[PDB]
Amino acid sequence: GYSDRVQQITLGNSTITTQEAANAVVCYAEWPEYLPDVDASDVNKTSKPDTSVCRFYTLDSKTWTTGSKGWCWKLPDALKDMGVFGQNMFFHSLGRSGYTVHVQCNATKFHSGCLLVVVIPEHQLASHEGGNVSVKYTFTHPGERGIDLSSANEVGGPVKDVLYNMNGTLLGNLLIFPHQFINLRTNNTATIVIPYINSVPIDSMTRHNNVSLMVIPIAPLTVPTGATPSLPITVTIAPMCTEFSGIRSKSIVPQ
Amino acid sequence: TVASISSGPKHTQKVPILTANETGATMPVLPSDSIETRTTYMHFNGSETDVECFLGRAACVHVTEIQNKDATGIDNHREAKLFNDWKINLSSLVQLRKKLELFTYVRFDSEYTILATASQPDSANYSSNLVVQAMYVPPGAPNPKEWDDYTWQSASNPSVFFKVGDTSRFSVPYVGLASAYNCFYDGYSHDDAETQYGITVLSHMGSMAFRIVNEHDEHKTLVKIRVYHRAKHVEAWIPRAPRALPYTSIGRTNYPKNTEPVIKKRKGDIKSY
Amino acid sequence: TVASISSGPKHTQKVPILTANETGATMPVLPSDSIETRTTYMHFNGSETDVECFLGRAACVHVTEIQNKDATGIDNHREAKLFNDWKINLSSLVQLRKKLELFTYVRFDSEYTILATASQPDSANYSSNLVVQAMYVPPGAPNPKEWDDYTWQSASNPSVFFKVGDTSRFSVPYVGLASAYNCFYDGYSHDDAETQYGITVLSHMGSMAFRIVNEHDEHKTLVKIRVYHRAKHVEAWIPRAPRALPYTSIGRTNYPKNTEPVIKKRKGDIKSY
Amino acid sequence: TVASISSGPKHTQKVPILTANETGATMPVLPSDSIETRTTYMHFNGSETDVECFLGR
Amino acid sequence: GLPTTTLPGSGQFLTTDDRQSPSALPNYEPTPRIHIPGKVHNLLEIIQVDTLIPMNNTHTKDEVNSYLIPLNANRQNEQVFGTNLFIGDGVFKTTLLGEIVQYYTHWSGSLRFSLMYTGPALSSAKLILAYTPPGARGPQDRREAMLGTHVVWDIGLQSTIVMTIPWTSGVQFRYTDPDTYTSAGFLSCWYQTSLILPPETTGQVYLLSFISACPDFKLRLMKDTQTISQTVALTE
Amino acid sequence: GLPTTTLPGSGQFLTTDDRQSPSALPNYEPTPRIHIPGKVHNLLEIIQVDTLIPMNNTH
Amino acid sequence: GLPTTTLPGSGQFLTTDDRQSPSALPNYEPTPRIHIPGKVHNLLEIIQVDTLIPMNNTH
Amino acid sequence: INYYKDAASTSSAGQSLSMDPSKFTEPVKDLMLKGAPALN
Amino acid sequence: INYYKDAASTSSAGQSLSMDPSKFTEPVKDLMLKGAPALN
Amino acid sequence: INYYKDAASTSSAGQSLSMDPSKFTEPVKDLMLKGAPALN
Ligand SMILES: Cc1cc(CCCCCCCOc2ccc(C3=N[C@@H](C)CO3)cc2)on1
Ligand SMILES: Cc1cc(CCCCCCCOc2ccc(C3=N[C@@H](C)CO3)cc2)on1
Repeated sequence: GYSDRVQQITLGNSTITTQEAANAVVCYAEWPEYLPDVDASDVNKTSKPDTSVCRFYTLDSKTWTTGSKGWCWKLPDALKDMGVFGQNMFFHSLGRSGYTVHVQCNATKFHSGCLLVVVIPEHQLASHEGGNVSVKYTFTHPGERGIDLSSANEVGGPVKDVLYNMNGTLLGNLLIFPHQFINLRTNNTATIVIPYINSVPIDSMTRHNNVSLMVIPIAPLTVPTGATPSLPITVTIAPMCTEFSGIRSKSIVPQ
Repeated sequence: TVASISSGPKHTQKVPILTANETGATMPVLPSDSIETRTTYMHFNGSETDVECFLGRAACVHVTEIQNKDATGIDNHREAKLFNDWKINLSSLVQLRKKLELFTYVRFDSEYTILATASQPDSANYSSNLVVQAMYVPPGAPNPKEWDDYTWQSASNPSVFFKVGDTSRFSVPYVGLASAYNCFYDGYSHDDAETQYGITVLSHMGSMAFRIVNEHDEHKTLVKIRVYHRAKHVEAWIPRAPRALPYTSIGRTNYPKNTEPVIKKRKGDIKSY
Repeated sequence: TVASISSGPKHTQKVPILTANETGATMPVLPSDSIETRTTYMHFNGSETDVECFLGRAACVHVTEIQNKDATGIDNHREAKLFNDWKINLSSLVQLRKKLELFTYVRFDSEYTILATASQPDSANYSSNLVVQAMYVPPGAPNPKEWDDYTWQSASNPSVFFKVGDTSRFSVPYVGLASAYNCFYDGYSHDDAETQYGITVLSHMGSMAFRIVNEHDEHKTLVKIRVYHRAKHVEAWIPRAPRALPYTSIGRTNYPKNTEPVIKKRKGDIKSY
Repeated sequence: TVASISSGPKHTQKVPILTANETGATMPVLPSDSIETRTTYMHFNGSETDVECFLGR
Repeated sequence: GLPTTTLPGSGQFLTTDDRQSPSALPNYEPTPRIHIPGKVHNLLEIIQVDTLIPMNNTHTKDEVNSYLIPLNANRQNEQVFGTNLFIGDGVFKTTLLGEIVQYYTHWSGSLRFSLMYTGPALSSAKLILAYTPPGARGPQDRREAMLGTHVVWDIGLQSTIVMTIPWTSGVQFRYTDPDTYTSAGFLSCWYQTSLILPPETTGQVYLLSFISACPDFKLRLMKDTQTISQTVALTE
Repeated sequence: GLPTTTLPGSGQFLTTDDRQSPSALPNYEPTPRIHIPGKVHNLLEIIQVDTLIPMNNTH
Repeated sequence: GLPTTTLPGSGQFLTTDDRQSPSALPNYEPTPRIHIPGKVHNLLEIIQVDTLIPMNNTH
Repeated sequence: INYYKDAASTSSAGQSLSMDPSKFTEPVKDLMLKGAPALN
Repeated sequence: INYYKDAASTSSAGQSLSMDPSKFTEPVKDLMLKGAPALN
Repeated sequence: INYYKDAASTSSAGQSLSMDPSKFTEPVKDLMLKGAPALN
């Protein structure tokens, strides 16, 4: 009586149940694991807070309306302030982590709409100015708020044009990245497990984000007659196999 | 190898063509799941689509130019093209760039070919064979100031001398600092409020300096350098969506404003053929 | 091997020389069936009549020309021969064409040799060594518009750079879409009422683009390109009647009107020697 | 080859980090004598610092 | 001294040749490789992942909406969409498949075309997808369409339908770039019965459509893509 | 570096010589051969089929 | 005479390449080596000897 | 025959002949069998 | 010795030494023996 | 393969792979053990 459909994920002191899942994606078919010695470089023993950092943090909720263009969060940024995960983050020189991402959106059998939930490794954004204008730090570190693709261009911020993925590629091809759809008629959640993907064994958690999670409405939300025209979307994310190394004074970052 | 097996009528409870794309999978459906097929063999291996093959041919990565002329009274050799210099990079020209950016991280050895041809714009006489010197000036090492500085001694820095009209060829191991080169980097060099964003900060690989060894003749001679790059021993990770809009800058993803629609509009209906 | 066996007088009921040609056969009759012969050996193998040998020597297949000159103010490089281009084909010149069309389908690898020589018609000075670039522009890939377009980067398209006066040589596998190249094709590309008839539609193999890499000197330089083609690994099917009338077009069988009698008229009688 | 071995807390009478430089020696002290380390390998031979290489171009 | 003769081609530079060269950095030791998920070995590996087709190409500036094929409730017998199968051009051209095919001159193989339905769960519909092999015109009505490769799709719990365009061809390779002789057919879709919405519901519903290549597929003779060009070298 | 000497004829192009060359299309896979009746191997095979002689050349 | 083809790079001088050359002094006999204390093999050997740092740079 | 000492100086590599699209085409956590229902 | 990797790059092929004119000179359905009458 | 007769004409030497800093880092007459007191 197991269905692909019902699932439970327990991680730390927190549990999620979905009764309307559509399997789960594990990026590149690899599950998060700690850093092996053969791959290690820094000689420091690392710190593995385990259950105090590897639990589920639910970010603040978004509201899908008929005019929504899509939202974008960066990792580990989105979690920069969650509990002890965040403290560890500002206090060590280097850290590394994988995540379980669970995006939630329920409706009824009269609604229609379909969101794309995708994880993009190394999502370098484009400046809407063109040329070689850079995208300032603050703009690519929105924190739990994430970036709202239907917000206005700002100065020093990225471009927010959806048919171009914020980088000069077409929305249609985002499907080459680990992703899952939430089609109100099928699905009510999306779950993706992200292994740590980098060109170095461990890195800085503040100067470099290693994935952007993106939720994009593709088939517009259509509510039943005289229904309220909107649904909330909630994102809950859990660091998994986290390791921190090179402890010290506590980083100070712009803004 | 069979490309298609033989398959006949079906009346089952087992439907391989109904799936749920919401899952993120592309189910491996074949012609024989939905029509009646006959056996056929592949006769093919997919040899020429190997990434080593795809990135393994020489591509032009840079065209520069230097001239041989009397430096007498020149206050700025660099500025007179008495010796140009190139900030090594692999995204200045776009044919090869779009190919590499199909991947996120890439690792390979490089084979460089350098072709140098001469031009004599101002009606001339006898051209004495010019010899070009190509130095590798990695970051931290004195960079040439005049076309005949102590720098050109290049006692510790690899340099090649070849003749204009000829070609020079040598191969450099993968010089990246990390395990792969980042084709993309969503980071900064530090948490500064105004530091540049992108890979520009990861791309540091220094520059390469060219000059003519010959002193000047009576006329002036323009030498134009073309650098070709071939990846050998390629390793590529994490495929990405291909580049759709035009490029504007080395190292940023930025596209131009008021660009044009990249998807061709139908001449007719959705229903049109 | 015997070329003739010894044979003596015959008075038989078994006549090998009477046959019925209406059957379509050529009965294998020999000297020894009708005269008295002596033994003789062949001393020969028929080596130099092998089709690999017959089609295996280089033949000139194309002569084109490009010039190096100041492109300043040229509105149409292609038109100034600032870079010509050739619609690859193998019937433009006829010596090799008649040889190939002795067969209906032919399959082979090609070895190309390209000789480039320079000419300076307008009284001149010092000629700086020109380097030619020969690109393969298969169909579907951007074709060059100026003599120094992004196209020439040729990041994915095989190109060779050699010096005028020298020769370039490389070999291309059999690139046909079918199992053999059709020397003839009695069809159309589709059932259209006005589409072209012939192989022109099957001959698609794209074109090849040449240019000089050098910028301009004070004088002008004419470079004339000759492409030679040698078939290697030849396979030929279905022999046909040799070409009798002159050719008029690449890819059609058409002969010229009011052509001349191709059979030599006797100077004398049927009875004449 | 290991570049660093794994080493944990220490509370000894055996102090490798106190020396007397007046002796003229450079005592071979390592990260693992004064912090807690994890194993890591060298992955490197020191090929390009050989004097033949240094004076050989 | 051993006697030699040099052949035609000496000194040429062929961008596609593969030979040895002296290393400029003798004895240098590259950084160790660490493990990174996601390694690609063949472009054939990636063109089997499906991506969305902007089938609804009828707009005037690129929009998220050209990915949506609309469906109308209560229409009978009628046609949902049509397209030829020049995978190197037109709708296909910007898709990952289209985009890679363009790096090669010839392709052969089967294509997988699937449609995922996004209408309310309490609605229902039956569509017919038809592949018309080269030689006939794009079908003009379902009767015409239904006589070639087709699948009646019944919209249900299982949200997507995967249609395969089996390789139907005389010649074993076709050009990517639009060739006539080499052309592959048409793909059309019609109401089999009709879309029906539940009460309290209204308007258009959309289908998303994807394209990917079957394991069948072959691509050969690499060349340059018409999909990217430039007028001056970029700088930093 | 192995010592060599080049002989007379170096650099010449003889249309009849038979040597190896680099392939411009590294790794390309040609179309499979299918069977076709009629293969010719030697011109000696075909000159044994008889054909008509315009003997009456007097026109 | 063995057929050859020369590749791109022929005739170049790369200061970092390592090949054989004819000896200008054929048959000459170098002075014997005697023992000398102190041989260095790697620069890695010497950067492990400590030296003083002008830390007080303020002059 | 390598004429040179360093590995970077050798010619192009030789075909992976690796090929495994499943990391890209089927990265699902619970295995999907073709023919069995997608969602149970 | 092939110096190159691809088959197209090898020299000319070597003599068929196949040679069988009968597909062209005697494509008759019922075998004709020289010496026996052509038409029986 | 050496093509030449004299030893000077051969290419560069090959890595010492000798490496022993103790003549430079620990030339002390009585051996010092790390961890034991420097001056007893
Ligand atoms: C004489 C002489 C001259 C030289 C040059 C040595 C080569 C050094 C260059 C190293 C390779 O450079 C790069 C630069 C960028 C990238 C790269 N950027 C990203 C888009 C991807 O890859 C890769 C290699 O060596 N000897
Ligand atoms: C640089 C560079 C330049 C090139 C050219 C590649 C060769 C492509 C040409 C392929 C062979 O072309 C043909 C064309 C026609 C025929 C043919 N037509 C019929 C009469 C018979 O054969 C055969 C081969 O490759 N690298």
